[PDB]
Order: sequence, then C-alpha cells, then structure tokens
Amino acid sequence: KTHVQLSLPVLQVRDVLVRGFGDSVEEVLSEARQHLKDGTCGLVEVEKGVLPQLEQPYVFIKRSDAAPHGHVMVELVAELEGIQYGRSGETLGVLVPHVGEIPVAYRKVLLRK
Repeated sequence: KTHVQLSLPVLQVRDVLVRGFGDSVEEVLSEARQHLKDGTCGLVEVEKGVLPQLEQPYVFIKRSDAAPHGHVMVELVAELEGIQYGRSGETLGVLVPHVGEIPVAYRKVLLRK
C-alpha cells in the first residue's frame, strides 16, 4: 500500500527520552520510516522552544493534501541547519522514537509510504 493509517502518540517534549532518529538526513528519514512501520514513533507538536530541545536532523510530518476516515494525509520532510529535504504543507509535528512515554493525545494520519 502507498499509504498506511497510523495513530501516532503525541508526547510532551520534556518527556521524550530519545530526542532524534540519528545523525544524517538520510538516516533520520530511514529510521523514522522504520519506527512508523513498527509502531514505535511518537509526535511532538512544534511550539516556541520545542525544536531546540530536540536533536537535528529533525523529521517533520507535513500535510500533503486537504482527510480519509479522520486520518490527515502526511509525508516526511527532514531538516538540518535550516535546509529541508522535501517540500510539503503545514507541519503537524516533529517525529521522535517512542520508548514507552505516556502520550497526551493521538494524531490519526495517513502516511505516504
């Protein structure tokens, strides 16, 4: 399937134990895709002061379209030192590994895989 319905646990930035997916744009996109498939991927909603508390490169989910079954269609865009690898719509949040942190909410998405 080109798209997969996922329910992503929304984590508070100060709860996150593993604050990024790796050390290169290509690695963080790879790892993010693996964690999304394995159901071990959390989402942090971006606000003032959130991104400096996470590790670069960042992986964003961005709205790719204007929402089947409540699931917003999203794709992955990485960012390293102010350069993004990908072009998409509005940021829904930054992806991080989920290692058992208690979420505050769930974000239903349709991931272009």
